[PDB]
Amino acid sequence: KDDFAKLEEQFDAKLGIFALDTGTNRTVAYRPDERFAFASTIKALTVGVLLQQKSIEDLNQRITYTRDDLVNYNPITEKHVDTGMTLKELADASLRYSDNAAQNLILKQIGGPESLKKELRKIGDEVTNPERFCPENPGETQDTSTARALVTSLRAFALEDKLPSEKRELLIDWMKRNTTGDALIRAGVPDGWEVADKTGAASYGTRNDIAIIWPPKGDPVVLAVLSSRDKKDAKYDDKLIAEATKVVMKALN
Ligand SMILES: CC1=C(C(=O)O)N[C@@H]([C@@H](C=O)NC(=O)Cc2cccs2)SC1
Repeated sequence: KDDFAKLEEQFDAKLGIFALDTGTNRTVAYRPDERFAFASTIKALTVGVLLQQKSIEDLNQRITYTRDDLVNYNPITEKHVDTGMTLKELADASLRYSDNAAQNLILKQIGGPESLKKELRKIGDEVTNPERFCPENPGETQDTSTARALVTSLRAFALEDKLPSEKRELLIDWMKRNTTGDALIRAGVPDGWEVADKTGAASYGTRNDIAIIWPPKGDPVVLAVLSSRDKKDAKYDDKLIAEATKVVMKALN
């Protein structure tokens, strides 16, 4: 759409867009197969894999960690080095706060980046490219994915048959109660419409959000809005994501 082109113009950015209405199979797409750094959006898919690997009771396993496991942003993990945290608590911290140390701890428990990639290939994701911890130039392929691949993989875990219903419920609930995305996809969606999302931010002004959006009534939409900019130290604007989401909803409604 020229509306997506206008936003790229307005915000001096590159936009990556894929949306799928699961009720009608109607699609919206702008650079849907273009690679962007996935940043923290990978945390959603990581918990997907963790849930697939553990019974719900297994999530109560206590993980002990050290101050050495702490990285750049540890909002929940910094508060519990002495007592440790359960896998369930770590998943909550990772998804709802984008706790980087929590993600690293979980990634360690599922066998590292190489193991995550293998499990993603197993669900049919041949594009998402986990390679390093955390993670996080143009245009290398690590650690990247596309808008299309991200909605496909998110839909697989949360809405389809890569997880049983009770584990599906956990993933969806954590993402519904995310604290980090109020100004992104949530801001571009109509009032009283449930949103489950996971945000991302990274170098080259990379600003991402992936989401499942429920109507009042009807089948959910799943959406990826990815973005990046020219310079390594470029700053992002959340409004780009919110506005892109409005454009997507208009083209679907
Ligand atoms: C802003 C932010 C998020 C997010 O909104 O999801 N996620 C965490 C992570 C994932 O993208 N980003 C980084 O570790 C890299 C950055 C640090 C601070 C500004 S970007 S830390 C910072």
